[PDB]
Amino acid sequence: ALRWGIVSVGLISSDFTAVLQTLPRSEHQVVAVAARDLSRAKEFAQKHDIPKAYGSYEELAKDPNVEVAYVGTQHPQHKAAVMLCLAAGKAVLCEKPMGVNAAEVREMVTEARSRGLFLMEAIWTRFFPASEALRSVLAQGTLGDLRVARAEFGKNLTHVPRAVDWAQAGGALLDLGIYCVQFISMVFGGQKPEKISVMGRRHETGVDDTVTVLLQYPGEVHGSFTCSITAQLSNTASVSGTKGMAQLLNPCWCPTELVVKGEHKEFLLPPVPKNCNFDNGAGMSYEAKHVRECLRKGLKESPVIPLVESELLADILEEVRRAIGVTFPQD
Amino acid sequence: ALRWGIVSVGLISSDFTAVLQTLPRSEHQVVAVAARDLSRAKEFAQKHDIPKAYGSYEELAKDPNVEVAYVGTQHPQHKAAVMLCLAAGKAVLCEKPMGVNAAEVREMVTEARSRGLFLMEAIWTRFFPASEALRSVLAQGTLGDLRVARAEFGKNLTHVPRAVDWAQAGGALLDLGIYCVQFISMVFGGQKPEKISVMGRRHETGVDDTVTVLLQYPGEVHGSFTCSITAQLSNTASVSGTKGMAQLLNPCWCPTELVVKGEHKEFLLPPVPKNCNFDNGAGMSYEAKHVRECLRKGLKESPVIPLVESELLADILEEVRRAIGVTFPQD
Repeated sequence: ALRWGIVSVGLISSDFTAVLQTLPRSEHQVVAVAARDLSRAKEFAQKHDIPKAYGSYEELAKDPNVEVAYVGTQHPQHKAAVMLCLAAGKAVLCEKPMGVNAAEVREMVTEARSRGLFLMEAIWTRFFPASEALRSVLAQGTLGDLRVARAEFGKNLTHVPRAVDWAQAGGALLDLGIYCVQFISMVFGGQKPEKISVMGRRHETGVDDTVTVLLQYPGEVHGSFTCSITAQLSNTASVSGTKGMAQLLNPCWCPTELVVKGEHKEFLLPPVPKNCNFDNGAGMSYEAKHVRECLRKGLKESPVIPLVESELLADILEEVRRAIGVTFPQD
Repeated sequence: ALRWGIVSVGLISSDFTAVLQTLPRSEHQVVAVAARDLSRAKEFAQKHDIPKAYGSYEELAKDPNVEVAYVGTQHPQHKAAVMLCLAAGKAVLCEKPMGVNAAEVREMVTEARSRGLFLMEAIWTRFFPASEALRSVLAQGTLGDLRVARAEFGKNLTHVPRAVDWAQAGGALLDLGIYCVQFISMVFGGQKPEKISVMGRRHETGVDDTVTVLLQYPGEVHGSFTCSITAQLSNTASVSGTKGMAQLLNPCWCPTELVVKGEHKEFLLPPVPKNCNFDNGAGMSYEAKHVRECLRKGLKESPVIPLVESELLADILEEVRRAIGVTFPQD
């Protein structure tokens, strides 16, 4: 079985652990958990039935029984935890955005490559059957010659402290725009944009509030997205060509409905777990199964979210964020 | 009754005439029609039951029985027909876009103002009960402090010769983007944008094919739109603020459904006429009734689409069109 170590005991780690514990026991095992103190770790390990608990991340990195570490820390804490795990010889699945700026992502990627270890950014959206079906639609040329892509993800998150916290690298772009950027990149084959134009405004807590981006892609096609931590948006994503449009319906970031040229297709989520911290949290199963498949095949990265693309997505996000003057100490 | 003269006998004039002839007979009368030849005019006048037909527009302009002229010619032919009618002392309702560039619109507006005559651009969308309801939502502050607006209008129109004809000033922006620009302008109070960013590509017939625009508006809000004459889009329009979103559903350019913070409201079209040349053509009744009301009140323009706004919308469209290098002889 693939032996998982869980880094941090917050909401996303709870969901991911719950998901892993629904999977075939011959395929996945959760063998260890770490928190920044023993008490928090022991409690999580008891609730989620994990045989080993640690009071530091370094201890989990050094556990010989752990094959892959899931890094579920807050945004600014990803890099050091990933670097620890890789230095200790673990494969790593790191929560999104992998780092808070392009330099952090380059550092993690360089480390994984130099050590010959698997690293993947947990962009779970890409593994949903609805997103895979969209990629097939594109490969088959069903929409004709492409023209434009569009994505939006906006919700009022002002009462989610983490989401609007400058110190935790929150804001529209790093919480929500990451899903828009990955979608547009996916539809246009992970290609580097030729030009980016940005408009947006800041929030009173120091983060970005609402941001729209226009991206020129090669071959005379372009994409745009809007993200917001104050304003509710349609939360759909679409791509259109000379023969028609395909859309991923709300919630686009964990989609179960694809519409192609007016035809609706539904892709049910796994039945468990129910009541996750996050919308459609059961859908994390898809990326967990993908990580196992990659490692079984001896891969050091995913062909679905390659490390060069994670670097490009971070380049884009940073460029956007700087275009409207939002800086982090890490920059 | 308000006495209408119809200029040109094409598809849009057919729809508008059909609509006028459903209205109270004490309120509207269609008294004359002109075409570029007598034969075409007589046939239209017979089909639509109009007592007088003319073989030139100048003849209709000079008809003392006509109070208001409807100018339904192709795009490049609007200006000369409007100028004729105004010179002869007629109020004018001119089809959209009023002119093919900002200079044409300025010329028509200056002429109407100097002669003290009513002129309005027939942006029929603005008079739909769904659009008026949206304006009320905005006036009441229901969406909170605004953040962003979005509109799209894309359909494959490559088999509608007029739509893609360079000589007739067709293309995505002048056929479809005009509806997106007017929507964004409406939601942001007809204010002049502070900055415009454009990406797009040309079509093989010499017109623009697909264009996306980002518009910075005053007070840290912005809008974007995408239009296309090849690619089908969602064809919805929305505005979002800190308390929620309002959307006009497809077809956004002649809308009958408004969704506000998840609550759906339907606004039925008038029952006749049926089978118009254009989608929801019965909805032209709203602008016809508005023109009568303005003239009864002695207005020389509409407060809903003032001439300064028609000039601004033309400024924007032209700027966009030039940003991607699409020029007309008239420029």
